[PDB]
Amino acid sequence: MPDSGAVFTFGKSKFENNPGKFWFKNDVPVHLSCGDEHSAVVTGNNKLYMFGSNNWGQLGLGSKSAISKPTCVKALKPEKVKLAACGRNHTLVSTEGGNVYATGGNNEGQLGLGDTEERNTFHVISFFTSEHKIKQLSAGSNTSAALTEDGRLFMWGDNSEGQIGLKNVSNVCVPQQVTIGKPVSWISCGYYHSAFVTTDGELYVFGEPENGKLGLPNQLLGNHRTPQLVSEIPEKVIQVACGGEHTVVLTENAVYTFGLGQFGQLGLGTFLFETSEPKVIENIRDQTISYISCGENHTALITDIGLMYTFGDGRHGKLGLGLENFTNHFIPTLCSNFLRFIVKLVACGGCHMVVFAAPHR
Repeated sequence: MPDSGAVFTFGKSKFENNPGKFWFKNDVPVHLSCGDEHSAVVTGNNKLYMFGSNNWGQLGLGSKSAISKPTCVKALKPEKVKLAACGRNHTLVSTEGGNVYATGGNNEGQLGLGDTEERNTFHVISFFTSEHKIKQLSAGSNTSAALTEDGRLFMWGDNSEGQIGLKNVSNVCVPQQVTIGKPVSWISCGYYHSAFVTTDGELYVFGEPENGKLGLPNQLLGNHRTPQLVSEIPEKVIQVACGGEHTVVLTENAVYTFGLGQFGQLGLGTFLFETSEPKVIENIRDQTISYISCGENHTALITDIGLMYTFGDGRHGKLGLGLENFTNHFIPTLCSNFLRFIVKLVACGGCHMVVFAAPHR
């Protein structure tokens, strides 16, 4: 409706799960995050809006089972919210003043609060201060990450499969630095694996050595609890996004995928259902990709000119393609319904996807 655009919801986001649309009065989204069954929107006026499932208190809005409509977390209004990350049952938020907050499930210490007690309102992670300028947050299944502007990566929560790169420790309930001796520029926590990109463009992956999603050859899979270089991508890596059983990697002129693709989430065609080796998506070679996003079982790409391509599991309409079109897509497919829009932001969750797009005029 407004020229600045709208947030579009697809799938089971709880906003009656039909393709939905909302916007804010004199405010605009600047950041989107989707967890397994919930969503977060950070606005330009530095407010946080939460919606979806709240069974574990992941919305930070009290004890209600679910909240259908995007709801302002007014408890954080004294602070300038800049970023948010949604995991399976928890949410992380960072503020301009140097405070990082968490709410939701805490069974593996993913809130980073020093215990394993669940919370249903946002609590300060006292480990983080104004000394830590947060560039990025990420959150997986009972896992958490915060990346600073000067390239320090901190992770906490579950490490039972090595998914926070802390070797033989089972889990941690306090943020701990994860490093291989280089500044980090990008981090993504998938469900049971994670990855980071160094400032020199190297990709490191760690976590569950299953389904080929680490993208490492067999001789390296034993050391999956330590971050290891994906040497089979020779080009400089810019972004990584980790999903349920797949991984998506952005380089300057190519998108790589690896792991499981039984729903089409690898985008490598109708014949390739899994790969342990990183493979380039060939159908979109002609276009430059500016952003990548992973849900549990689907993938979204935004191009430099603001087109969006999706692929993978079509259930609930989460690919954002068509009202009746619920089939799986094995190649990146143009979101033709956004053709007269610039797609600006996208986040993908378990059974839903959230999109920020503004119309061409």
